[PDB]
Formats: sequence, structure tokens, C-alpha cells
Amino acid sequence: PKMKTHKGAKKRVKITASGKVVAMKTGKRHLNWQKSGKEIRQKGRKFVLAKPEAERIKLLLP
Amino acid sequence: MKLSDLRPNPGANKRRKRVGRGPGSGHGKTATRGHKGQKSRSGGLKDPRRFEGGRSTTLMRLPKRGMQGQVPGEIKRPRYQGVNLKDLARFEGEVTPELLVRAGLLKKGYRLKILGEGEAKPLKVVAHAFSKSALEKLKAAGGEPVLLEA
Amino acid sequence: PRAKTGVVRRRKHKKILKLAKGYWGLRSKSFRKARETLFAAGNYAYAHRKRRKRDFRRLWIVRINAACRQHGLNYSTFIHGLKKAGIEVDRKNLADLAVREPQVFAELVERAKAAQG
Amino acid sequence: VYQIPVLSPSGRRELAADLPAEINPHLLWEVVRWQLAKRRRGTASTKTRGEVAYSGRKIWPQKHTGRARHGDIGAPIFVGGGVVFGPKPRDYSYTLPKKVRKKGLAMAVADRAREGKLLLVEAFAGVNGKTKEFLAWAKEAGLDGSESVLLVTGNELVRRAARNLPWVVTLAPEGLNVYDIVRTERLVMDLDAWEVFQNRIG
RNA sequence: GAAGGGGGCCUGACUGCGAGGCCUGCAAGCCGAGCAGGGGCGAAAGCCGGGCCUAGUGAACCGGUGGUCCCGUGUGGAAGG
RNA sequence: GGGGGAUGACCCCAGGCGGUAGGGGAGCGUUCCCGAUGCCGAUGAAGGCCGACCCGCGAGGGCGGCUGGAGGUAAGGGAAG
RNA sequence: CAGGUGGAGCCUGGGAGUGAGGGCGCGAGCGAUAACGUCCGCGUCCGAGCGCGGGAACAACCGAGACCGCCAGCUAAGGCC
RNA sequence: AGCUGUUGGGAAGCAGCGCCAGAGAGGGUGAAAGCCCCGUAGGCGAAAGGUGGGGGGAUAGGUGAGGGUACCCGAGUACCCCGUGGUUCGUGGAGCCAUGGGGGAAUCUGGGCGGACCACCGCCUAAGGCUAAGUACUCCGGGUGACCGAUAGCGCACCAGUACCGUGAGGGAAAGGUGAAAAGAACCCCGGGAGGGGAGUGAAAUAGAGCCUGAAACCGUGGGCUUACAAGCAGUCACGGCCCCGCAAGGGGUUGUGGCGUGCCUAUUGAAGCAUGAGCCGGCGACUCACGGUCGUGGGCGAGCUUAAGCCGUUGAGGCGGAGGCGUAGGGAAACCGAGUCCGAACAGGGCGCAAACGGCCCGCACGCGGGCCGAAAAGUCCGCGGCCGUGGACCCGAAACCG
RNA sequence: GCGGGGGGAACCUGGGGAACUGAAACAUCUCAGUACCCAGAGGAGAGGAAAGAGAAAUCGACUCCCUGAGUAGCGGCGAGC
Ligand SMILES: [Mg+2]
Ligand SMILES: [Mg+2]
Ligand SMILES: [Mg+2]
Ligand SMILES: [Mg+2]
Ligand SMILES: [Mg+2]
Ligand SMILES: [Mg+2]
Ligand SMILES: [Mg+2]
Ligand SMILES: [Mg+2]
Ligand SMILES: [Mg+2]
Ligand SMILES: [Mg+2]
Ligand SMILES: [Mg+2]
Ligand SMILES: [Mg+2]
Ligand SMILES: [Mg+2]
Ligand SMILES: [Mg+2]
Ligand SMILES: [Mg+2]
Ligand SMILES: [Mg+2]
Ligand SMILES: [Mg+2]
Ligand SMILES: [Mg+2]
Ligand SMILES: [Mg+2]
Ligand SMILES: [Mg+2]
Ligand SMILES: [Mg+2]
Ligand SMILES: [Mg+2]
Ligand SMILES: [Mg+2]
Ligand SMILES: [Mg+2]
Ligand SMILES: [Mg+2]
Ligand SMILES: [Mg+2]
Ligand SMILES: [Mg+2]
Ligand SMILES: [Mg+2]
Ligand SMILES: [Mg+2]
Ligand SMILES: [Mg+2]
Ligand SMILES: [Mg+2]
Ligand SMILES: [Mg+2]
Ligand SMILES: [Mg+2]
Ligand SMILES: [Mg+2]
Ligand SMILES: [Mg+2]
Ligand SMILES: [Mg+2]
Ligand SMILES: [Mg+2]
Ligand SMILES: [Mg+2]
Ligand SMILES: [Mg+2]
Ligand SMILES: [Mg+2]
Ligand SMILES: [Mg+2]
Ligand SMILES: [Mg+2]
Ligand SMILES: [Mg+2]
Ligand SMILES: [Mg+2]
Ligand SMILES: [Mg+2]
Ligand SMILES: [Mg+2]
Ligand SMILES: [Mg+2]
Ligand SMILES: [Mg+2]
Ligand SMILES: [Mg+2]
Ligand SMILES: [Mg+2]
Ligand SMILES: [Mg+2]
Ligand SMILES: [Mg+2]
Ligand SMILES: [Mg+2]
Ligand SMILES: [Mg+2]
Ligand SMILES: [Mg+2]
Ligand SMILES: [Mg+2]
Ligand SMILES: [Mg+2]
Ligand SMILES: [Mg+2]
Ligand SMILES: [Mg+2]
Ligand SMILES: [Mg+2]
Ligand SMILES: [Mg+2]
Ligand SMILES: [Mg+2]
Ligand SMILES: [Mg+2]
Ligand SMILES: [Mg+2]
Ligand SMILES: [Mg+2]
Ligand SMILES: [Mg+2]
Ligand SMILES: [Mg+2]
Ligand SMILES: [Mg+2]
Ligand SMILES: [Mg+2]
Ligand SMILES: [Mg+2]
Ligand SMILES: [Mg+2]
Ligand SMILES: [Mg+2]
Ligand SMILES: [Mg+2]
Ligand SMILES: [Mg+2]
Ligand SMILES: [Mg+2]
Ligand SMILES: [Mg+2]
Ligand SMILES: [Mg+2]
Ligand SMILES: [Mg+2]
Ligand SMILES: [Mg+2]
Ligand SMILES: [Mg+2]
Ligand SMILES: [Mg+2]
Ligand SMILES: [Mg+2]
Ligand SMILES: [Mg+2]
Ligand SMILES: [Mg+2]
Ligand SMILES: [Mg+2]
Ligand SMILES: [Mg+2]
Ligand SMILES: [Mg+2]
Ligand SMILES: [Mg+2]
Ligand SMILES: [Mg+2]
Ligand SMILES: [Mg+2]
Ligand SMILES: [Mg+2]
Ligand SMILES: [Mg+2]
Ligand SMILES: [Mg+2]
Ligand SMILES: [Mg+2]
Ligand SMILES: [Mg+2]
Ligand SMILES: [Mg+2]
Ligand SMILES: [Mg+2]
Ligand SMILES: [Mg+2]
Ligand SMILES: [Mg+2]
Ligand SMILES: [Mg+2]
Ligand SMILES: [Mg+2]
Ligand SMILES: [Mg+2]
Ligand SMILES: [Mg+2]
Ligand SMILES: [Mg+2]
Ligand SMILES: [Mg+2]
Ligand SMILES: [Mg+2]
Ligand SMILES: [Mg+2]
Ligand SMILES: [Mg+2]
Ligand SMILES: [Mg+2]
Ligand SMILES: [Mg+2]
Ligand SMILES: [Mg+2]
Ligand SMILES: [Mg+2]
Ligand SMILES: [Mg+2]
Ligand SMILES: [Mg+2]
Ligand SMILES: [Mg+2]
Ligand SMILES: [Mg+2]
Ligand SMILES: [Mg+2]
Ligand SMILES: [Mg+2]
Ligand SMILES: [Mg+2]
Ligand SMILES: [Mg+2]
Ligand SMILES: [Mg+2]
Ligand SMILES: [Mg+2]
Ligand SMILES: [Mg+2]
Repeated sequence: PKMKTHKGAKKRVKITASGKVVAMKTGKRHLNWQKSGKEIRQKGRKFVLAKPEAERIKLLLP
Repeated sequence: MKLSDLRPNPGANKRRKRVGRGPGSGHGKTATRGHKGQKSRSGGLKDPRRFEGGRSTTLMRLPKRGMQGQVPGEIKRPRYQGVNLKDLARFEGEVTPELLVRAGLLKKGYRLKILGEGEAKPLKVVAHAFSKSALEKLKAAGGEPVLLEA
Repeated sequence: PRAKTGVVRRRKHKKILKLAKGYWGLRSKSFRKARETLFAAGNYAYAHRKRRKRDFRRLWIVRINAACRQHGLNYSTFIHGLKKAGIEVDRKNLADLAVREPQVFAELVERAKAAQG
Repeated sequence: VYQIPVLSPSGRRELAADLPAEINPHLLWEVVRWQLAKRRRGTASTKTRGEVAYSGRKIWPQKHTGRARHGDIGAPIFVGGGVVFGPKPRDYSYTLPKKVRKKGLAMAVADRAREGKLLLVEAFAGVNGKTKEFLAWAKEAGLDGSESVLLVTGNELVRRAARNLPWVVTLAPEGLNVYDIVRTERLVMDLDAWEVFQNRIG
């Protein structure tokens, strides 16, 4: 039957129209951190596959 | 013609990898699954677009954001669909959002916003909204109302 | 539609058992041992083909070396004589020449004995 | 193709028609595929190890009997067991694009026209359906049954007249299909039919 | 020829970014000139986005707390994000 | 691959051509459908048993003889227990 | 920067399989300057070349990369009572 | 609507000259038949029982306006709280519907609801009941099949849920075919019978009832070549002998000696391996299908492409149907803006985005200009085919076990 | 006096109601209100004539198909639903 589009792929990523996938960056609990960590802090264009996985996981339509 | 002469093109009904079957059919014995363990098993593997072997997956280590919705669900607010100028050139007429869907642009439960790309035309253009750019571009050649009702 | 084996397998088997005619015991009568035996006959045939070529030359050589030892020399020298003497026309195949045409061989010996010294 | 013979009592006066100049024998074959597919009954079935009569009992302990190792006798490895992957009821129909059927309809007529095999006729007079009556008009119109004929007309009476001929297949016009055109050596229509045929394409 | 020791003024252990690269299976880790804001020390050139450097650490999820513009299920609020 | 300019199946010339996992490519064959209100068939279907013969690189296809006694089913395409 | 047209190279995509390796040489560690031992490095062969020749016999040592055919020639290793 | 002749055991074959067809579907008949039989197209038919959703008729039932009164408008009910279930809602901001427990109202100015709650604005009138049709199914009858054809198809084509096995629940098979017609072999012979030999029947009797075809393993009789000083994965290459076929040359058979030679599969670094599996032969036996997806490919149409259910229509006739879906714009958590947008104080920078392709002809100084006509291509999208993936038993077979 | 009782392939409603399995372990979650057991109904059964929907001054009983849509949401925010 219809494929089910995994929820949280959908809640963590976005497929940037034409054609690939973009996520946030990674750190959520930190005192002593350079003030880069307001760097990134921004969205991150995931590698590959990692994007072909994802993508194929959320489809019909993205 | 004749039913004997019909036939398809050289692409077109390729047909078909099935083995299985012989040695030096290619594809014999292990039937291309290659010996092995799990993948060659009948249930096969665990869904590669996700499973990583038991480490935490590459998705699912990314954080998430922001608003995912809560329980009574999606909120009812008027949606707009932008259509361009370059797009609506061919129309000499009244150009109402009604008419526009009939063309194959403007979808259905969407309000109209004309915008941007293209050059305007001395046309009456009825719609819900105009961009900064499109209002102007229009105001040079022709002229247009704004739609609010119901 | 369903395509059951029917006639196919009996044919394929018959083909091979036919090839196996004359083979010992089951190797002629059982499609499996027939087929197994045949793999073996197949590679021997191929291999023995290349080696029939060896098997024959090595016969020719013993025969030359035999005949011209009557005339008091090595096959070893004989060929060298014939190499120098320009007489590279070979042989070793002919060698009936040593058997059927003794004198023509003898002449060939002497053309050989006298070359490059 | 363009210039197509009409038969009136008046005369042999000839008609011109739009009718595309290139036929696409692949396209053609595609509609025929489809025609023959959707008409498929798809009634072939078989029983899986699950659907077979016998019990689920394990036939033997599975260690120490010295025999091989087994489940139920409904297992496909058993003579008399389930079938693996054989046929179940299914629907061979698909949906051809409609424009492909128009094109294909048009082209197949075109192909008969391009051969001079297509004929339009007015009014018959081999009506009052009797195959003896038809078989007369047929002769007079140059159809001896040396070539198979597809007869398209809305006249119930002429249709039932030709029906029983071994060399005639017969159709209402609203039922014009390409498979039927291609099977038959010559196409024959009346002008009522040619109209609705023209009103179908385009 | 300071990165060592002493003293004086100081809080750049800034905010908004970041060319281009090191590394690297991914995700991470790393260095970074330069522009803008407002500063510090300096006569200036200049330096300053912690510490001679390489360890002092923990993805996501769930939740806390403070703030803000954002959404608020007929509407205004509010609940909750 | 290069020429020959027949547009190949065709002729020259030069190369390459061990192989498991595996990728790619072309073929053969079995059942069924259209082709079939057809065509082959008791002057003998399918099937069986021989063959040192013909065609194919091969899977196979022919042909001949014997058996058999009522079926078989081209070219070209479709579908699979 | 030059030679190098190669079953070379780069880019995008489709399909894999593999993730038990082994011997030998050389370089180390572990071991006892033991192991057909174990663990890395660089190379090779077996793997997949248990096809051919040499080594009595013998995956991996020497020779050598088997498209088919020949009752033709020259060689390699190793040999010539 | 059909006869004759002909081969033949048999005509329906072949031949001659005919004929019917609203019937050339199909099955029979000694082989292959529109016209011999049974049918088919087209028609027809119920005294009796069933039905009767259609037509008709009856009966039941139904049918007002303004004012005034404030009488009635479903109780252990609503409502609130506790405990739970239902919903996509797993305690969540958790309403709605239901209700085991406790408390427990009102009758239009009454009550419930629009997702905690409050206001406002709406929706609806709970605590009584019934209601065709459109829908599910298939013991049953019928019709069709790119359904099976006796290891298949139901477990059962046959006196099968039987034999048989189990205390029982329960399990559960094998097993079809002489011939056109029994004409099913009188009689004689051997023999206790069985069986066979003659005879006879038959087109045929290695169609003789243990009967169509009659494969293979297996057993046997006869013939040819061969073998008792050789030793081996049984073959192979060479020569020679003997036998056969052929004028010949050539070939088939067999094997004496010589050379060479470590079964098949599987699993492994590595197997002839003293590692797995296989007594042998026949037959059964394992990469499918649906719906999604993703690529490729063959075509259709291209700023568009395409229909789903369903409606009409049909010797296996197709048509209609535009709800919908993908596409045509993106950025942003969102408000929102938009060829941009997001972070930002920034018109710094950066992230993610946006940019018609050809030929050729009309033309603004000339051969491209640029717009534009003509149209080869194409975004895209549709269908087919193929690879792969996702979900499903998802290549087949196999547990120990778990639950009812 | 009238009725009930029991049977029926599947289909239907109602009372009750699992586990293996999935989560590559496992408790919530899944499998699944499935299997199954029980009562009852019929040729169907259920449902049904708004104390509805839910944003439009909107729609009008119920059932069934297509679609909305794998959307809104739900979710050890996992698997998945
Ligand atoms: Mg945070
Ligand atoms: Mg969508
Ligand atoms: Mg093969
Ligand atoms: Mg292959
Ligand atoms: Mg292979
Ligand atoms: Mg594979
Ligand atoms: Mg295996
Ligand atoms: Mg594998
Ligand atoms: Mg392994
Ligand atoms: Mg598995
Ligand atoms: Mg772990
Ligand atoms: Mg976060
Ligand atoms: Mg959302
Ligand atoms: Mg088979
Ligand atoms: Mg040699
Ligand atoms: Mg020489
Ligand atoms: Mg069928
Ligand atoms: Mg079962
Ligand atoms: Mg059991
Ligand atoms: Mg045993
Ligand atoms: Mg069965
Ligand atoms: Mg200081
Ligand atoms: Mg960078
Ligand atoms: Mg500054
Ligand atoms: Mg978790
Ligand atoms: Mg949070
Ligand atoms: Mg801001
Ligand atoms: Mg607000
Ligand atoms: Mg509300
Ligand atoms: Mg509100
Ligand atoms: Mg060559
Ligand atoms: Mg090769
Ligand atoms: Mg006869
Ligand atoms: Mg057949
Ligand atoms: Mg025959
Ligand atoms: Mg056929
Ligand atoms: Mg099979
Ligand atoms: Mg260079
Ligand atoms: Mg390479
Ligand atoms: Mg690749
Ligand atoms: Mg390893
Ligand atoms: Mg290695
Ligand atoms: Mg190693
Ligand atoms: Mg050395
Ligand atoms: Mg070792
Ligand atoms: Mg060692
Ligand atoms: Mg090595
Ligand atoms: Mg291996
Ligand atoms: Mg070797
Ligand atoms: Mg190699
Ligand atoms: Mg060996
Ligand atoms: Mg050796
Ligand atoms: Mg080679
Ligand atoms: Mg030497
Ligand atoms: Mg006669
Ligand atoms: Mg006759
Ligand atoms: Mg004939
Ligand atoms: Mg018949
Ligand atoms: Mg005939
Ligand atoms: Mg007949
Ligand atoms: Mg009748
Ligand atoms: Mg009152
Ligand atoms: Mg309430
Ligand atoms: Mg709940
Ligand atoms: Mg709840
Ligand atoms: Mg929870
Ligand atoms: Mg409320
Ligand atoms: Mg209430
Ligand atoms: Mg409401
Ligand atoms: Mg309401
Ligand atoms: Mg009430
Ligand atoms: Mg009521
Ligand atoms: Mg009812
Ligand atoms: Mg029935
Ligand atoms: Mg069949
Ligand atoms: Mg049987
Ligand atoms: Mg059976
Ligand atoms: Mg049989
Ligand atoms: Mg059975
Ligand atoms: Mg008993
Ligand atoms: Mg007789
Ligand atoms: Mg007899
Ligand atoms: Mg016989
Ligand atoms: Mg017989
Ligand atoms: Mg018979
Ligand atoms: Mg018999
Ligand atoms: Mg004998
Ligand atoms: Mg001796
Ligand atoms: Mg002897
Ligand atoms: Mg012995
Ligand atoms: Mg020998
Ligand atoms: Mg095998
Ligand atoms: Mg093993
Ligand atoms: Mg092992
Ligand atoms: Mg081992
Ligand atoms: Mg042994
Ligand atoms: Mg053992
Ligand atoms: Mg063994
Ligand atoms: Mg083992
Ligand atoms: Mg094995
Ligand atoms: Mg077998
Ligand atoms: Mg698919
Ligand atoms: Mg596909
Ligand atoms: Mg496609
Ligand atoms: Mg119909
Ligand atoms: Mg900017
Ligand atoms: Mg930008
Ligand atoms: Mg940019
Ligand atoms: Mg095009
Ligand atoms: Mg296309
Ligand atoms: Mg009852
Ligand atoms: Mg009852
Ligand atoms: Mg229930
Ligand atoms: Mg459980
Ligand atoms: Mg468990
Ligand atoms: Mg589990
Ligand atoms: Mg598991
Ligand atoms: Mg466990
Ligand atoms: Mg549930
Ligand atoms: Mg009842
Ligand atoms: Mg009812
Ligand atoms: Mg009711
Ligand atoms: Mg559920």
C-alpha cells in the first residue's frame, strides 16, 4: 500500500527545492562554548546518501 | 496493417531478469544474493533508508524544529497561491481568480496573489493580493482591483 | 497458464546419456554419473588435444635421434647442423623420411655434418 | 490520408478527409495491447500453503527420527501441498491515455484509407436484414468475401444481415475500435457512421 | 628577538556575520583573514571574538528557567506551543 | 576500434577475449493468448525409440526411419504456476 | 612542466557483491632472535589462475596469464646415463 | 439448409455440382460436417406453488392564520467530581461521545455544542421507539476463463471426510482411460486351477480386460567385440587387432598396449579429500503479486499532463465522467514576504532560491541583433516495459517455543 | 390461547478477548479489538431522520464507493498508528 512518510524525518529536515536536504546543527546544552555556537546555530545541507536516505523516507510529496 | 505486422519498438517490453535457474545464465545458485547471511535471507534486511546497524541513526540525531502542531490540528487560515505575470500573459480578458484555475494555474482552495516575474499587460486583474513589484509593473500598462468578500 | 516440466527434462537427460554411451556401469546408465563422467571426458579431451601435439613430436625426436645415430651423431648436433645448413625445413614431422627414405635422410645427415665447421 | 470513395445510388463520387499522414505502428500496437488486456478475465487461481486443506500438525519430532525435517504437509515442498507464488485472481486492465486511443483510432482508419481499402456507403438497400439480401449488395458493391470486412453501421437490420458471414465482423459506430479495424482487411462504413467516427476524433 | 617576571589602564572570557581551508564514511572536531555595530589598551603602527599549544567531554529525545517579536482551533483573550 | 560508404549482419585491417561473489548483454526452450471460421493432419497429430545426416558457438532446430493413433498449430507479437 | 589514447582518468546517476582471508618476501611489535603462531606495514601470488610447465608427488616456490583448431616452429623455468 | 463419387475398417477428408444463414457459438456421430444428430439466432409456454422492489386500487396517516396565557416539552438524567473506554488523540492545553462510583438540577428567560476556561457571536434541542434502498457474504443455480488436466485442480474426477490411525477432540490417503462397436475370444490342445497354444473377433489383440500411449531406473534371453601376471574417479589422446556398414575413401562397434589423469555439490584461507549432502530413475520442488516509491526505457500530450469512483454502451466495443492528483516559486518555526527570502541594525556578508535551447523566415544601417510567425526539441505529466526499494509470509523448506 | 427453544457456508451486530511477532533486547507501544469463545439477528445485519458538523451566516438522516490523504494529528515524537 501507500508508503508512510516518516514523521520526524519530516520534523527534522526540509528538502530544498531542487533537490536536496537541509537540517539544523548540533548543540543544545553548553556554558563554556565559544560564541561560535551562535555560529551553527544555522541550517546544514546533510551529506549523501544520508540525504538519499531521508528523501526516499519522505515522499509523496515531501 | 495486419495483426502479424504489429509489434512494439526496440525499447519497450524489455523483459525480464529472472533467475533463479541456470549456471551461466549469470544469476544461478545464490540467485545474485551472494552467499552470505542476513540480506540473503528471505526476510532480507532491516530497511536501509533508516537502520544503521544499531548505532543511533543519522536522522534522529539531528535536532528538530519548530512548530509541529497540536491536537485539534491544522489551524484554519486563508492560503494564498502566487501566480506570475509572465504566466498570465496569454489572457486578454477579465482574469478573475475563478477563471485562472480553469487555466491550470491557481489550484482551488487558494486565494490569488499575482506577482513579479514577467511584464504586465493592459488587463483588468482581479485578485486578493499583489506584491510590491507586481502592483507597480501592472500600474504601468493596465489596471486592477483587489478582492475581499464573504 | 501453468507450464509443467513435461517433455523437457526427459530430453535433456536423454541427450547426455547418449553421449555417455559405452562408459562403465552406471556412468552410462544414470543421468548424474553420466554427466559427472562427461565433465571429465570434456577436459581430458581438450587437455589431451594440446598434448597430442607434444606426444607426437616427442615420438618424431626419438626416431630421428635413432636413425642418425647410425650415421654417428646426436639428435642434438643434427638439428644444429640443419640449422646452420639453412635446411630449416622441418620435419620433425616428416621422419618417415628417416624410415621410408633412408638415403634422402643420409644426404640430409651429410648436409648437416658439414655446416659452420 | 485524403481521397476516399463513397457509394451512392447517384454515383461513385469521392470524399476528402483530414486523417493523419503518418501512422505510428508502435502507438497502434499499444492500443491493441490495451484492448486485449482490459478484456482479460483473470480468473486463474491456486492455493497457498496457508489455504490448503490439511492440518497444521508437525509431521514428526524434527530431531532424532533420522528422517528429514518438516512442518505441515501443506508446505510447498510436499507433493500435494500449497503452490508457491502461483496465480491469484487479478485485474489486467490499465488506463490508456485517451488521446492515445483517439490517435490510434484515427491512424488505423488512416492506414486502411492509405491502402484504398476503406469505403463509405450511403443507404445500402441490402437492408431488411437477410444475409441473402446483404450478400447480394455486397457483390454489387465489390465485396466478394475474398478479404475480411469490418462493417460499421448503426442499422440493426444490415448488421444482423452480414453477421453470420465468416468474412464479416460487424459493429455499431459508437463501438469502433482499432483492434477490429486491424484484424480486418477492408473497412466499410455508412455515412452515419463516418460522422460519429469523425466526431470522436478531435 | 618571549609564550617567562613586574607594573598601568582595562573586560574583545563582545554582538551580527564569515572568504577560504585543515580534517573527515556520516555527524562532528578545527583554524580563519575580512566587513558592520559598539568598545578597550596604545603616541601611533596596531592588537583584542579568553588562557604557548595539543585532554578538562556527551547526538537526539523529554522537560526546567528567562526573554521575544511568532501561532492562538468561530471571534477577543487565555491554555498550550 | 579504424577504414571500405553496402549503412550494418559484409569485406578488409589492428587489437581485446583465465575467472568466484557480482554487474551488463544477447539467445534457446516449455505452458497459454491473438494470428485462426485459417493452415498441417489417418497418404498418420502429439508423445515415444533410433540416427554415423543437415543447420546453429550453445541452449536448441531440422530431416530420415520405427512406434503411435487424434491431434497439432507458421511468420510476427502478447502473457507466465 | 613534459611524455604517456589506456577495459586510463573525471563528473552525475542505476545495480551489486565484500566487510572470516591465506601463504610468501621484506620491515617491526607480541612470542622463546618457538609455531603451518599471533598483530600491523609495503609488496606479491592463491583466493577467483586445485587450468598449463618446472619443483617425485604439493592452493599460493620457479616458469607463464589457457578464445577455438593443427601428427608445424622458437623458447621460459627446469633439464639432456 | 446436401447429395453424389472417391480413398479408407469407418468420411465429417478429397473431388463434383448444390443450398441455409436474425442460426459460421459449441458438442456429438468409426477421421476433419453451417446444411446427419443435439444444438445455435429468433421465437413460444403454466393448470399448480413461489415471487412480485414494477403497474393499479384501497385503507392507515397528513394538511391553517393572529393574539393571550407560561400549562407540557423524556431523571438518579443533564451537570460537577472520581475511575475508565471510544476518537488520530499514549494525560497531553484534552474538549467531545460513552459510563462503574459519589453529589445531583431546571422545562425556552430551559439545556447541549463549536477542543481546557471566560466573554462575545453562532449551531443544535439529550435523557422513548421504528424506518425501505444504495452495502457484506456465497451453502445453493447459472454463464464465462491467455484457470488445472489425475503428483495438477477441491482432501475426494473413482461409493471420501471413506479406508485407515487415534481413548477422544482429531488426523486422514491412495485409486481415472480396452474398443468405433463387446464383436469381452465358441470349440480343440497342455494344465488340478492359473496360465498359455491354436481357432475366432477386430483396421489393429506387445488394444485381451494386470487392457490408450507405454519413457527411466530395474530384471532377463540372444548376438558382436572383449577379459583369468595386473592396480583402479574408470575417462581421455594415439596406434593396432577383431566384428559391422559402405564401390572406394570413409564411418560405427568393441578394447590390446602406450601417454595423460585427485568424482559432483556444498561449505571454506584451503577438499580426491579421512569435511556436508546424495542408493538409482521418474514426476513435484524455490525471486511472485498488489499498492506505493526510485531510477531507467518506449511512446502520447506538453505550461500543462491526467482522470477516480460511477453513468451510458457492448458476438471479448468502447465512450463519457475533471471530484481529484502531479506540475507551473521560493524562502521562512511562524506571522509573512516573494524572484526572492531567511539571520541581521545593515542597501555587511552569508544559507536556500530565481536566469527560454535550436533551426529557419518575416525585419528596426548591414549576415546574428530583438520582437515575432513557422516547428525539430523539451519543463512536466500520463500509460506500457525493465532494475531496484517500502509494506505485506515477500526466494523456498526447518525450530525450541508463546497464546486461544 | 399465542409464542419461544434448535440448525444454517460465509457475511452481520453485540458481550468478552489473546499471544507469537514488531520495536533488530524490552515494560508503554505493536501485533489488534485480530485470533478466538459467547449471545443474537436475518436474507442481509448494522446505522438512520441532528442536543450533528465546524468556520462558510455554511451544510442538512443513515449506509456504501471514489477523493480529501498517508493530510491533520497521534507516537518510549521510537517502531509505528
Ligand atoms: Mg534550546
Ligand atoms: Mg501530497
Ligand atoms: Mg542456464
Ligand atoms: Mg547478469
Ligand atoms: Mg556469475
Ligand atoms: Mg542483488
Ligand atoms: Mg548457501
Ligand atoms: Mg549478502
Ligand atoms: Mg561470512
Ligand atoms: Mg528475517
Ligand atoms: Mg548502543
Ligand atoms: Mg533542539
Ligand atoms: Mg505542520
Ligand atoms: Mg518444474
Ligand atoms: Mg608446444
Ligand atoms: Mg629447425
Ligand atoms: Mg483466466
Ligand atoms: Mg493451515
Ligand atoms: Mg500448532
Ligand atoms: Mg541418515
Ligand atoms: Mg493441491
Ligand atoms: Mg596587565
Ligand atoms: Mg567554510
Ligand atoms: Mg571596529
Ligand atoms: Mg527515545
Ligand atoms: Mg522543548
Ligand atoms: Mg527579527
Ligand atoms: Mg495574535
Ligand atoms: Mg474554541
Ligand atoms: Mg480564539
Ligand atoms: Mg581476433
Ligand atoms: Mg570471460
Ligand atoms: Mg486409414
Ligand atoms: Mg501440447
Ligand atoms: Mg512421430
Ligand atoms: Mg499455435
Ligand atoms: Mg515453479
Ligand atoms: Mg601532462
Ligand atoms: Mg578500471
Ligand atoms: Mg555506481
Ligand atoms: Mg575483519
Ligand atoms: Mg590481501
Ligand atoms: Mg589481516
Ligand atoms: Mg633474501
Ligand atoms: Mg598465519
Ligand atoms: Mg612464522
Ligand atoms: Mg598478504
Ligand atoms: Mg571464498
Ligand atoms: Mg597454480
Ligand atoms: Mg590475479
Ligand atoms: Mg589438488
Ligand atoms: Mg609437477
Ligand atoms: Mg588471455
Ligand atoms: Mg636455460
Ligand atoms: Mg472401399
Ligand atoms: Mg459422403
Ligand atoms: Mg489434407
Ligand atoms: Mg462441431
Ligand atoms: Mg476442415
Ligand atoms: Mg458439427
Ligand atoms: Mg431458445
Ligand atoms: Mg412552565
Ligand atoms: Mg460538558
Ligand atoms: Mg484512549
Ligand atoms: Mg481519553
Ligand atoms: Mg507518553
Ligand atoms: Mg465546551
Ligand atoms: Mg453534554
Ligand atoms: Mg458543534
Ligand atoms: Mg451543532
Ligand atoms: Mg427532548
Ligand atoms: Mg428523539
Ligand atoms: Mg433496519
Ligand atoms: Mg456456484
Ligand atoms: Mg493446459
Ligand atoms: Mg493418478
Ligand atoms: Mg490428487
Ligand atoms: Mg497420466
Ligand atoms: Mg489428495
Ligand atoms: Mg477407531
Ligand atoms: Mg482378420
Ligand atoms: Mg495372441
Ligand atoms: Mg505397440
Ligand atoms: Mg494399441
Ligand atoms: Mg483411443
Ligand atoms: Mg499398454
Ligand atoms: Mg548377454
Ligand atoms: Mg610378475
Ligand atoms: Mg593376459
Ligand atoms: Mg582388484
Ligand atoms: Mg589407458
Ligand atoms: Mg546445484
Ligand atoms: Mg560448513
Ligand atoms: Mg569450517
Ligand atoms: Mg576451517
Ligand atoms: Mg571417500
Ligand atoms: Mg564429520
Ligand atoms: Mg565426502
Ligand atoms: Mg557442517
Ligand atoms: Mg551439499
Ligand atoms: Mg529427478
Ligand atoms: Mg511497481
Ligand atoms: Mg517501477
Ligand atoms: Mg515510466
Ligand atoms: Mg453493458
Ligand atoms: Mg543582503
Ligand atoms: Mg541572498
Ligand atoms: Mg548565492
Ligand atoms: Mg515533442
Ligand atoms: Mg515524455
Ligand atoms: Mg439460533
Ligand atoms: Mg433461529
Ligand atoms: Mg465484538
Ligand atoms: Mg507482547
Ligand atoms: Mg514476548
Ligand atoms: Mg522483538
Ligand atoms: Mg528482532
Ligand atoms: Mg529476547
Ligand atoms: Mg488498537
Ligand atoms: Mg432469525
Ligand atoms: Mg434492512
Ligand atoms: Mg435501529
Ligand atoms: Mg490501532
